[PDB]
Amino acid sequence: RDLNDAQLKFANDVESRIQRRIEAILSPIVGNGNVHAQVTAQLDFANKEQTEEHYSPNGDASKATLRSRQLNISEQVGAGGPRSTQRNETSNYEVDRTIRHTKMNVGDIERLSVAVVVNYKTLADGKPLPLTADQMKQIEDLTREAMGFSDKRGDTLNVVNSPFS
Amino acid sequence: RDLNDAQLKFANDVESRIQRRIEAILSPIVGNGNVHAQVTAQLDFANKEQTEEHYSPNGDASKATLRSRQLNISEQVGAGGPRSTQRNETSNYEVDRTIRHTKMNVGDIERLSVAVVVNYKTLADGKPLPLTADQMKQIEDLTREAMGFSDKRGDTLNVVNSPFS
Amino acid sequence: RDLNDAQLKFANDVESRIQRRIEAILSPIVGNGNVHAQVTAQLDFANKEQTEEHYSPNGDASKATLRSRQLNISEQVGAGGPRSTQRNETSNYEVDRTIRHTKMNVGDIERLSVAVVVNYKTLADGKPLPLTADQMKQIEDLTREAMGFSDKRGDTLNVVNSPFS
Repeated sequence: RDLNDAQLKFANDVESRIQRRIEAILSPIVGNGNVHAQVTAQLDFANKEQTEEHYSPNGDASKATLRSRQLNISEQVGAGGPRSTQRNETSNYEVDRTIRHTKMNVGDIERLSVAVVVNYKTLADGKPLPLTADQMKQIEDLTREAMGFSDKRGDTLNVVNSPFS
Repeated sequence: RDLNDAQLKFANDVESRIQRRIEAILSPIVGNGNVHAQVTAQLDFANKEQTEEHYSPNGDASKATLRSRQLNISEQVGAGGPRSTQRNETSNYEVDRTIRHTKMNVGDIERLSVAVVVNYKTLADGKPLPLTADQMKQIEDLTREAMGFSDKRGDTLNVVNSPFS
Repeated sequence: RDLNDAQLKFANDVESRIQRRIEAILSPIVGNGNVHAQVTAQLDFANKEQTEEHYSPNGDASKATLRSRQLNISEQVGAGGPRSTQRNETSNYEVDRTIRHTKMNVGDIERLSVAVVVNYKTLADGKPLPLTADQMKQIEDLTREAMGFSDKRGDTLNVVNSPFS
């Protein structure tokens, strides 16, 4: 089981780099040792390939390309009446064509979850007090930008403020 | 039975890493030695392959691509009446096509279950008392983010608060 | 897992170069050590190929090229009346054609996120005060130009002003 052992080490490095990035950005604002963050990562390890072929529509006559055409009219009016109208048409077309071949990578990030806790000092000498809502929102925005939120990917973030021991 | 012996070791490492992650995040809030967590993991070890082929629909004329077409009208009005309308049409199309080949990985996580117990101190010198509902909710959210909840996957979490010995 | 280890190092260099560029441009305005910035990057590592083939339309007669043509009129007026008009036409065309083959690069930037924090001095000796809106807008514009905003790509920027410790 050598493959699984190496895979676990790779996932540890991804989380380690993100963890210290959040610590570094928030360290000056709150303090050197008043922030803690833990990051868990889910990685895709499957091998995938994809081939796509697309054709541009040519229903409209203005945007159509023709290689050959045949077109015959027959029309006989009779009096003394009959009207034997007749029409035949054959058309050949040259169409646009696009092909993309994609071989995806192994080790991408599928989803991330980060939890951050901050301390209660709030004062030089008085009793600890909760932080302001605006400051909490600023901290949330900064850690969100640091970690790389993507709503469509499915990221989750949770930050709580509580006293330390 | 060398394969099964190595498989058991791999499952132990996955649970070990998750266990200390929950301990580290919750250690400052409650204390150094006032938290205990145990993690059990179910791993998929089957070999799977999959091939998918998809075609884009072309029922609508506006989004259709044509290589050739034949179309003949015949229409004879007679008087003295008969109306022998006739129509023939033959069409050929060029269709989009996409192929993905996927070879899945061995050793993924199918489901996780974690149980966490926290202590009763609640006071410097008085008798132990239960923790607050808000603090319990914060602890639950933090451990959920640390462990990586996924509702569709089937994860289960249970946290209880009780005295220690 | 040697490929993933090297990939992580490459992403670190991209963020490192951008980080010091923002620091250098904003250093004289605010101060030597009154600015902090952290950059996270998402890189595409997939292998992709694409082939495109396009044909210019030739529906209009003025912009059409002909290699051969056949065209026969028959028209019989009878009196004592019948009018047996008849028309046949066959046309061949020479069409324009363009082919581009593209092999994309590996390691491009898909999206960037930067968070910047600035300090409160605002005075030589008095209490710290918030910076002006115009100065904040100037700082935002300068860091945006330094980092390389692209609206269609999906870039995100967040700058907040708060006291330091």
